[PDB]
Amino acid sequence: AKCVSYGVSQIKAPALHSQGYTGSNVKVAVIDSGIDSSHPDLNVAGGASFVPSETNPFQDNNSHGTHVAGTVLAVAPSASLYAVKVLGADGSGQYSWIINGIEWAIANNMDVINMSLGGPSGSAALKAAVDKAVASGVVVVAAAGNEGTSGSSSTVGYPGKYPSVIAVGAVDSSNQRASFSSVGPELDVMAPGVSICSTLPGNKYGAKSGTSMASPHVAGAAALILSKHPNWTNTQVRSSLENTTTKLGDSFYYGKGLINVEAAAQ
Ligand code: NA
Repeated sequence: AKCVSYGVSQIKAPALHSQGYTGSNVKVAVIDSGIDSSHPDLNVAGGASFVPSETNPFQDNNSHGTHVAGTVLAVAPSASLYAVKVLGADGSGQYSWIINGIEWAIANNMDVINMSLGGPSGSAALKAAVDKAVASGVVVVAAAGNEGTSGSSSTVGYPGKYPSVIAVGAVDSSNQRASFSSVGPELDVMAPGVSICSTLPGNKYGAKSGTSMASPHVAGAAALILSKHPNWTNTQVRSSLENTTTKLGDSFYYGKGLINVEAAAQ
């Protein structure tokens, strides 16, 4: 049959859905390993591939992006997904591919960008791209990273590390931070990211764990909020996600806490 993340109810998405807000008319770019649009449960409105060796963004050889995309839909079932392939089959990609995909999303007027990806080094050009996307009014969300801890050192990866980005950690169904969730002052909010069931290539479903799974729930969140408040800016979307969270533990580990979309949408 099929499945849906427990995370959809954890972040209070069902309340919005029930009120008729499901992400309709919101464009979300899933910057990742592509999206298998063949999946019966996923509809992909457009996209682009920047992986020179994989020209079809609608084909996902890794499964990473399909799963992620499935999560955004789970949270915002009416959203318009854009498959922006910047990661090849082995799950890896050049920072340049990623920038290119970010640029594409700005140029193509995406409302929200989900980046369930990261690397340990910063790039000014990557910073510039995310910063420009935010200045352009796009809500930019990224996985915080799955680097665990290292003392007092920040383990948030890039781009999640840039203040213009909403870096999302992962919690489990009990709201406990996942051992792998990156930490540091740049962590902004948390979302479910352990054993999240989602779509996989080949009319399949499956579970994955990672801040990459947390991220799409917040990207979906933004989408639901935008569908209720089509004129709010990214600033407003972001602040409301951030200010209505359910406080959990300390900021270093949990950011402002878990997202509560119902509250966020006012
Ligand atoms: Na950040």
